[PDB]
Amino acid sequence: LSGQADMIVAPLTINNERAQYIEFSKPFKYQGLTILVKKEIPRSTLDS
Amino acid sequence: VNNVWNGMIGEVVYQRAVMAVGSLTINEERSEVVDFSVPFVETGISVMVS
Repeated sequence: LSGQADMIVAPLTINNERAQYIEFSKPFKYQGLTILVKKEIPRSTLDS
Repeated sequence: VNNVWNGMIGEVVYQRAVMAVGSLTINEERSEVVDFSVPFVETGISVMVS
C-alpha cells in the first residue's frame, strides 16, 4: 500500500477488510479454512 | 448470435435493466461486454452418468 510494491502475486485470500481499498482479480484457486490434526499408529494388535 | 445479444445479457447491455441476478456464469467474452461482481458460489463442469 505504501508505494513499495506493485504486484502481490502470492496466496492473498480475499477478505472485506482488505478489498475495501485494494484491487483484486478473479481468483485462481478456491480454498477454505479447515482444521489440522495428526493421526495415530495403533489400530489392531493381532498379538494379545 | 449475428454479433448481437439475445436477451438476459442483452437486457443489461441495452440499458433496459440494471442487474441480472440469477444463475449467470462467468466467462471471458461475457466479462468482456459487461462488468461483473465477485463470485458467490463455486461451480464448473462435472460428469454425471447413471
